[PDB]
Amino acid sequence: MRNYNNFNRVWKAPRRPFEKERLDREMKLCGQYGLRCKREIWRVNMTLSKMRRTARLLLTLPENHPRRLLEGSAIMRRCHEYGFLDEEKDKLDYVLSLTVPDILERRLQTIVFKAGLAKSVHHARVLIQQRHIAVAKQIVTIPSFIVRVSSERHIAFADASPFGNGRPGRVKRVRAKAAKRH
Amino acid sequence: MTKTNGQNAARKLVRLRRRNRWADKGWKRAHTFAAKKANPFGGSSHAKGIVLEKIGVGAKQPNSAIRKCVRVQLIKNDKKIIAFVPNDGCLHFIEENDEVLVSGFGRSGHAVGDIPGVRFKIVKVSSVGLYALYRQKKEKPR
Amino acid sequence: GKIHGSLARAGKVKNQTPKVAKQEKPKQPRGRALKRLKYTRRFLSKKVHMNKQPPGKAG
RNA sequence: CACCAUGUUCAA
RNA sequence: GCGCGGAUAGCUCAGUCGGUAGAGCAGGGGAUUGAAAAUCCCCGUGUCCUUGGUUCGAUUCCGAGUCCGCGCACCA
RNA sequence: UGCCAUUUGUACACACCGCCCGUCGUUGUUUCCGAUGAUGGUGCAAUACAGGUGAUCGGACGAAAGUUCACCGAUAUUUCUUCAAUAGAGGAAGCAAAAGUCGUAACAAGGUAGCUGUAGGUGAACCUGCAGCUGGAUCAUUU
RNA sequence: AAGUGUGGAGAUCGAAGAUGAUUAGAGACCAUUGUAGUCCACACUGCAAACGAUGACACCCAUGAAUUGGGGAU
RNA sequence: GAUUAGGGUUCGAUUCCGGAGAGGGAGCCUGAGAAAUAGCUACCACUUCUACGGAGGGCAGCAGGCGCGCAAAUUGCCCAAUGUCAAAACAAAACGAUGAGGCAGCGAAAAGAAAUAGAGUUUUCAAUGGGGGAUAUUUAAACCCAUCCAAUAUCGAGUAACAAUUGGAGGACAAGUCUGGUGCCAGCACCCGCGGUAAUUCCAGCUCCAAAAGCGUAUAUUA
Ligand SMILES: NC[C@@H]1O[C@H](O[C@H]2[C@@H](O)[C@H](O[C@@H]3[C@@H](O)[C@H](N)C[C@H](N)[C@H]3O[C@H]3O[C@H](CO)[C@@H](O)[C@H](O)[C@H]3N)O[C@@H]2CO)[C@H](N)[C@@H](O)[C@@H]1O
Ligand SMILES: NC[C@@H]1O[C@H](O[C@H]2[C@@H](O)[C@H](O[C@@H]3[C@@H](O)[C@H](N)C[C@H](N)[C@H]3O[C@H]3O[C@H](CO)[C@@H](O)[C@H](O)[C@H]3N)O[C@@H]2CO)[C@H](N)[C@@H](O)[C@@H]1O
Ligand SMILES: NC[C@@H]1O[C@H](O[C@H]2[C@@H](O)[C@H](O[C@@H]3[C@@H](O)[C@H](N)C[C@H](N)[C@H]3O[C@H]3O[C@H](CO)[C@@H](O)[C@H](O)[C@H]3N)O[C@@H]2CO)[C@H](N)[C@@H](O)[C@@H]1O
Ligand SMILES: [Mg+2]
Ligand SMILES: [Mg+2]
Ligand SMILES: [Mg+2]
Ligand SMILES: [Mg+2]
Ligand SMILES: [Mg+2]
Ligand SMILES: [Mg+2]
Ligand SMILES: [Mg+2]
Ligand SMILES: [Mg+2]
Ligand SMILES: [Mg+2]
Ligand SMILES: [Mg+2]
Repeated sequence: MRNYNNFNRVWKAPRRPFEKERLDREMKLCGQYGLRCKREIWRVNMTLSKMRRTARLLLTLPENHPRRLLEGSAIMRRCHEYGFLDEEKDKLDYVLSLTVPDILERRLQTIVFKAGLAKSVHHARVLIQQRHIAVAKQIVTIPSFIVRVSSERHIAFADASPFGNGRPGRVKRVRAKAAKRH
Repeated sequence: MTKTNGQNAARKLVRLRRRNRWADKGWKRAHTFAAKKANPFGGSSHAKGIVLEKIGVGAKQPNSAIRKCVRVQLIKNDKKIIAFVPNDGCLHFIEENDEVLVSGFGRSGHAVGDIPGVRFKIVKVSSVGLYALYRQKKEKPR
Repeated sequence: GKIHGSLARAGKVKNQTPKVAKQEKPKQPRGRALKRLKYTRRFLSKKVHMNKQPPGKAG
């Protein structure tokens, strides 16, 4: 009862659950990025909505204000750090132009497809969740892992994975047992 | 011709609004106690009751059927009400002297369309769910 | 008479429904692979009628 | 300026 | 308390003063209607308290007796 | 008897074979009145009064038992007040339901123009008297 | 306006009521009547389509006939 | 807290702060502090043991129990941590008490992350969880998670049967002029409406749509 650990909600369901324009865009986003459900889109809506709302508050504030120099250089920093904005985009008006496919390109499911470690985007989500990709010699099993810019150089196969330098996986190993009893 | 300004006219505006909120049938129902003392459920939902008798309530014009519904007497306050039994069949799952779990249906106690004067609904009979008996997920005890 | 329905006629149509059984039909993929199956048919395999029915007695 | 009342239930 | 009285289909009910049964509704099916309502036709149908005396035979006669109403009573 | 055009009124729209009002019957519901019946708390203040506290005496063995008085006061009982619930012969009002009865009040100058107020009459819509109104069937006729 | 109380008045119209008639019925319209009322005094009531279905007080606001009362020029 | 452009409209028994109460109502003692209730005295309402003389009760503490309801868990393990008390550091024959408080069991209140497959030429190749288990690790002890199937030496997917559901398909509102049945019946339908023998709406089969380890419904409440 006396537990003060915090928790909040990360996604929000849309108003108007049957919009034929919206339902067609989100089925493209579930196909082009290999997503499980519409809720994984909807947290990328709320992630980007909160960036689009704070950056629109800071432009109400003048320049050489304390809450715009601090904390406006923080939101441009995390866009440059996670690959949301390339380094030319530094004016804070580019956060207001970010889209949901700009955030979905930074998921570990997408880079493992774009770096070339997997044939399809549904090949990438299997290999993450089946413990094959290490970001910095750290096995990451989360597909919604947002990859930073500095982490792109070091994505490879895991050192414990059978595809890397680890022991052979199940279908070879249970076949290597069946050839052993004979 | 409507309202008053004046920088010191707030007591007039506070009194003016508190009387005109009583004309709002949502504000008046949320702030008077005839709302719950006459509600057959005690200002709550899903009250239990005992089935007394089966009624066939004929539908309103332009429809024409008889709606299969039971009259139940609630346990929490002993109020006799008539409640509808939803689905094809389903008075075959209700006998007299059965405990039934009765919710409203729809419109905050305002008699969903065809059925005249019935504003409650059977949810669960003999502590097993009535829609589970229809789809034959499970069957009645005893 | 005035009324043509009775409490004795309860469940008339559901009793005389002819009781067809469901067929075998191997399982569809679940979860992320079912969204892959939705996307490939409505986009990659080219008004757009999502459930077009074969011609019946209306023409 | 005599009298001149009424047409069942849904539906098209 | 005595007397006058009435019981015939699921119900309701008319009777030749002493020879065996009338309808109607409720029911099941048709005609009708765009489907109904009404409407018309056709279909199930009443051992008549219990019975005696038994007219060739008691429903119809008379008297006994369940049923259910009605006329009328301590004595100054 | 019908048809065509114009004007005007309409609550009509499968369109006057239209729409529609009240009483009365049948069924179901929620209120209200009503002799009478009755329940749970408050407040008011009236006595009775358990205990204790303080005081006064007491003094078995300094100090227990016990006196007496004052005070705080539970509880009991009664008196009205007040709030919230509740049974009732009978008498009503309202509402809701497929096609029962009686008329026809309103909508057209709805066949007595409608309607407001009031007063009295009537099975029932309603009629009648008086003064208003047009939301009228007239924006108009001693220049 | 109807209504009420107490006094007057009481011509005419006239709720109630009564007779005629119309009608399937007529408790209505129409005809003949006729009570309360109508009218006055003093009390009471305070219920209107009490309307312009338009709260009061200021401000600004284009045009052409008129009209009522006051004032000023000819 | 919920919702909110702005102004607002609501909820706050509930973890922190304060106030109040310990079955109702009093009155006290002791103490620095109580009008204390796992203190006392009394009455009222219930109430347990008795050998009838008498003696006791107070879970709005934690587990539980019966009722009441639409409605809420284990008569669990431990002081290892956080603290409190105190004659008290720990250790040494020699472990202070703690239903405070942790820990675990139940637990779709609500929240995070996430499987139910991938890849290729009928036909194969790779995967790794769910799950079984340890030289062990966690833990106060277990559990969980995490790590692991040799380090000389560790089990395992194919219908991957290890099988996704809940509500819909006239309109709003995304998705069938499909087939069978019933015939203003049965039922559906929040609202509009469906159903009267060719039902886009009922009962079903197919096929689709939506959200998805979730999804209907009811009552409050904000937009
Ligand atoms: N008339 C009855 C109506 O029913 C409602 O009751 C409930 C449901 O009908 C309704 O459920 C709706 C669902 O119908 C609709 N198809 C989608 C919507 N997401 C659901 O909403 C519900 O589910 C989501 C989960 O995503 C929950 O997060 C959300 O809080 C909850 N409201 O949400 C309500 C929560 O249970 C209203 N409570 C009631 O006020 C309203 O009157
Ligand atoms: N508790 C008082 C009771 O009221 C009763 O009176 C009942 C009736 O007099 C009265 O009549 C109502 C009436 O209000 C309303 N205007 C019409 C409604 N149909 C009537 O209803 C009554 O009559 C019908 C029979 O036609 C019944 O079906 C119905 O159940 C019954 N309540 O409604 C009352 C009940 O709702 C009886 N007098 C008696 O039982 C007792 O006085
Ligand atoms: N319901 C409350 C009131 O009832 C009155 O009227 C009610 C009745 O007098 C009226 O009766 C009508 C009648 O007009 C017409 N002449 C014949 C019709 N059969 C009747 O109908 C009534 O009875 C039958 C059962 O018999 C019901 O199925 C029907 O729904 C009901 N309306 O129907 C109305 C019931 O809804 C008032 N006229 C009305 O102001 C109000 O609705
Ligand atoms: Mg591994
Ligand atoms: Mg008639
Ligand atoms: Mg006519
Ligand atoms: Mg005449
Ligand atoms: Mg005269
Ligand atoms: Mg506290
Ligand atoms: Mg008490
Ligand atoms: Mg407890
Ligand atoms: Mg069909
Ligand atoms: Mg279907």
